[PDB]
Amino acid sequence: SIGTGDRINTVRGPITISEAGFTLTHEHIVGSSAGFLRAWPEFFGSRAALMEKAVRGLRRARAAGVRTIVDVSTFDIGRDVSLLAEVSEAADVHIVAATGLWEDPPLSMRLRSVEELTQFFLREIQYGIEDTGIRAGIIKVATNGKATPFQELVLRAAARASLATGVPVTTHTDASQRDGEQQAAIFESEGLDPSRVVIGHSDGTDDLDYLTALAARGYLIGLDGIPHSAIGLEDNASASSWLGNRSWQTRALLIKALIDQGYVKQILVSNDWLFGFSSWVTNIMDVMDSVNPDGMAFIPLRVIPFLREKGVSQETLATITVENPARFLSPTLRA
Amino acid sequence: SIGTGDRINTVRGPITISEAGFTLTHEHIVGSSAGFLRAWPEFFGSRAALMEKAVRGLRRARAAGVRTIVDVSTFDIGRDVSLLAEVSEAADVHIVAATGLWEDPPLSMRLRSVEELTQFFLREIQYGIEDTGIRAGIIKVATNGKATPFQELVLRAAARASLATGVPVTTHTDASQRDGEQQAAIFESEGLDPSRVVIGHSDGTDDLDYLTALAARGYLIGLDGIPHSAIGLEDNASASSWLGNRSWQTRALLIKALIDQGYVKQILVSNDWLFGFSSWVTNIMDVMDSVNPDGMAFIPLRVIPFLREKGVSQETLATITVENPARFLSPTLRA
Ligand SMILES: CCOP(=O)(O)Cc1ccc(C)cc1
Ligand SMILES: CCOP(=O)(O)Cc1ccc(C)cc1
Ligand SMILES: [Zn+2]
Ligand SMILES: [Zn+2]
Ligand SMILES: [Zn+2]
Ligand SMILES: [Zn+2]
Repeated sequence: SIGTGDRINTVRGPITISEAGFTLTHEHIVGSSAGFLRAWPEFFGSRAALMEKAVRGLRRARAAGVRTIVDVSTFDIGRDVSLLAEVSEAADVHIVAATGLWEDPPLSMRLRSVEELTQFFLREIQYGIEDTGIRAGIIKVATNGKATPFQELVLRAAARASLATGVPVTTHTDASQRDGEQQAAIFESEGLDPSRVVIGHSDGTDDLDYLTALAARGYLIGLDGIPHSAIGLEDNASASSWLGNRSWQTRALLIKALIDQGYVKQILVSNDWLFGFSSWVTNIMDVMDSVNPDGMAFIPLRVIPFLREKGVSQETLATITVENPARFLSPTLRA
Repeated sequence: SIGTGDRINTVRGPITISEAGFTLTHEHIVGSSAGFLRAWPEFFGSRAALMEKAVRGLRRARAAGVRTIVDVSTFDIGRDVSLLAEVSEAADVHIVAATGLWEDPPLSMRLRSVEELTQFFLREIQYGIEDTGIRAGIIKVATNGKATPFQELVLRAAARASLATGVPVTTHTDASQRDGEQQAAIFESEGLDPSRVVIGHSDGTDDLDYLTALAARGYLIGLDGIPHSAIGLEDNASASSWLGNRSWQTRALLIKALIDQGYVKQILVSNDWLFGFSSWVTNIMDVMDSVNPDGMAFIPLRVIPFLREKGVSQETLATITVENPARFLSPTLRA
C-alpha cells in the first residue's frame, strides 16, 4: 500500500495488467473546473443526475466490451475522484484517475516552480488525491500551440513525476499546430522515454509527417476524439462546432494509416466523451448526446466494425484496444 | 431559516446588528484558488498549521477590539467555509463569508450568462455554500482596469443578487485606473443603489476627484489595504512589491481626507490581511508577517491611534469601525 510498484492504480485500488481488458485511454466522467461540482451541482441538474447518467453510459460501454476507462480529468478539469469511485463501482468498469494540469490552471498553480509542481503530481500518484487515498495512474498535461512558460514547467514536472514512479504521461495538443514536437523536446530534455508518453488529440490533424515524426521516436499516438471535433476556445461563433470539419470516418482512417506504417503497438484510441460538461457553452450535452447517442460505446460499436470492413484484423484491433493500454499503463521507465 | 430577512449571515449562523461590533470589512483567512487547500494542504505546511495560525491571528485581533471580520474570499479565491466556521468558533470572532467572483474564475464560470451567474450567487446567499448550509453575507466582484466582457456580467449578476436579497456588494479595483467609475455605471444600469456597494482597494490611489466622485453618488469607499500595497500580477520583478511605493500613513490619511469632506458614514477600513497565500509567490507570508507582525490587529493597534493623533475623535472612529459596517451589512435595498 506504499509504493507504485507494477500494478495499475484505479479509483477502487490496484489492478493487474490482465484485469484492465479493453481500455479507453482518453475519457471523462465530467469536464468541469476545480470545486465547481461541489459549489454548483444544480448546473448538472444535480450530482445524483450526473452520477446516474455516467453509470448508464458506462454500463452501455461495458455491454459493448469496455472494461476500463482512463479519466484524464486533472485538478483543473474538476476531477472528483469520489464521484469516479462511486460510478466505477456502480457500473463495474475500472476507472484510472489522472494527476497533472490541463489548460485552465488557477493562479495558485500557475505561480508554482517545476519542483513544487513535481511535488504536487507525486502527491497525487504516490500518496493520494485530496484526503481520499485514491492514487492517480496517469499524468495529464496540455498545450494549445506554443507552450506558455508555465506549461513548459508542467511538462517538465510531469516528466520528473514519471521518471520517479513509472506512471505515464498523456497530452492535450492543438494537433494542427504540431504541438507534440515541442512537447517531445521538453520531455526528452528531462530524460523521459517516449514509450511513457501518448501525444493526444492527434486525430485532430491529417499531417502524417507530424504523426510519423512522433511515432518514429517512440511516442504513442492518441487518436482519442474519433466521434467529435478537436474542440477549443474558438470564441466568436463556437458553440456547436462539435462534429467538426472532418468526419469520424476520416479520423478513424488515421488508425489504419498508422497500422499500415508499422505503428500498431503505438496507437491508442478513444472517444474523449463526457457525461457532464460545464467548461463549454450551456446545453452542449444535448448536442453531444443527439449526435453520438452511443457515447463511450462509439469506439467498440462503430469504429471497430468500420476498421474490420477496411481489412483490419481482430488480432490487430485487440493489440490496439487491450495490449497497448496494458503495456502503456503498467508502471515502468521503458515500455 | 429560509429567507435573508434583516440579521447578518455569518459562517456560524445569523447575528444581530448589535452583535457585529468592531468589524474589519475586507479580510481573508486564506488567499488561494478553488479546490487548492483540499488538493495540496502541504503547500501551507498542513491544513492544521494554517487553521492554528488563523486562530492565533484572529485571537490577537480580538484582543485589540475586533469582533467581526468579513472574509471577502470568493469561490475562485478558494474560500473554504468549513475552515472559516472552525476558525470563527475557535477564535470567538464572527466571520461573514462572501459569494461572487474575483479575478481568477475558471472556464466553468467564465462561460456562464448573467442569469446563470445570478442563480449561482443567489444559491450561496439564500440556500448555502456547497453542502454546508452556510450562507454568504456579501457579494465580491473584481476588475483590474476596463472590465472584461465576463466581468461586466459578474457586476450585473452581483447587482441582481443584491436587489433580490439586500446583501451588499464589495469590489476589487485597480484604483489607479479609476475602475470604480465603470463599476458604478454597470451597477446603476441594473438599478442597484450605491449605498449597497463598497468600492474596494480605494486606498490604492491619492486621486480625491475619483474618490469624491464615487462618494458623492452614495458609494462606500473601501480603504482596505492600509498596511500593504494594492498588489497585482506585475509579472517581471513583482515578488516583494508588498510594502508599496506609498507608506501606510499616506493610505491612512485618506481616511481623514474623506472625514474632512463629510463622508464619515461612507468610509470602511481594513487590512486586507491573510494567514495563507498561495495565489502569489512562494514564501510571501514570511515577508508579510515580518513587515506587519500585527496582522489584522494593524487597524486597531496602529491606524486608530495614528488618526487620534491627527485629531480624529473616538466618536468618529466608532462610526467608521462599528456603525458603518453594521449599516452596510444589514440586508436592505437602501442603507
Ligand atoms: C474536459 C477537457 O476536455 P478536452 O478533451 O481537452 C476537450 C476540451 C474541452 C473544453 C475546452 C475549453 C477545450 C477542449
Ligand atoms: C486573495 C485576494 O486578495 P486581494 O485582496 O485582491 C490581493 C491580491 C492577491 C493576489 C493577486 C494576484 C492580486 C491581488
Ligand atoms: Zn484535451
Ligand atoms: Zn479530454
Ligand atoms: Zn482584491
Ligand atoms: Zn482581498
